Amino acid sequence: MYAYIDVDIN
Amino acid sequence: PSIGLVIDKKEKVIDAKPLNNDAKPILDEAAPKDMPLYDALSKILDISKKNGYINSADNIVLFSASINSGRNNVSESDKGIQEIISTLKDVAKDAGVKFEIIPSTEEDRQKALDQNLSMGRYAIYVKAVEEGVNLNLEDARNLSVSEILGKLEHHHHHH
Repeated sequence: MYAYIDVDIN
Repeated sequence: PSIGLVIDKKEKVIDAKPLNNDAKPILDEAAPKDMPLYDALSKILDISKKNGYINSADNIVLFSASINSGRNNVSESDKGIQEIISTLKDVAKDAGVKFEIIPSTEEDRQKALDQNLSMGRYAIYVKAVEEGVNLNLEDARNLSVSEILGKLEHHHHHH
């Protein structure tokens, strides 16, 4: 585990 | 689509979490698990425009990234998050989408999941709520990224 990328579309 | 891509020290997505139910069909077709950050993130964008969640004429994609310390060394994650940021925007250029990148904190990460939001949606929710833009968690569940950003543009009052 290193990074969390939370992506928001719409 | 609200997605969380959990990557490891080799930038590949070990597991993808849907923070919102509309992300599940996207992740299905994307299959970002065992996929490097560049292709994985590109899939999330690609699949969302194909499913009609965003249109290419106006697509602001929000990216928030937090380094949850599974790697640190001593001063790694400082420049490491920059390798993340540069990839987030590079994939946005790949897809031909507009972007807003708000780097998250680990504290912010656990607040996001507690609010039932992705860190992206939450990062800008917490911005807007400070700006004097009245957001409810239900409004954050429902309103689009372009709606939230547009409100910051016309009503900016805080740092």
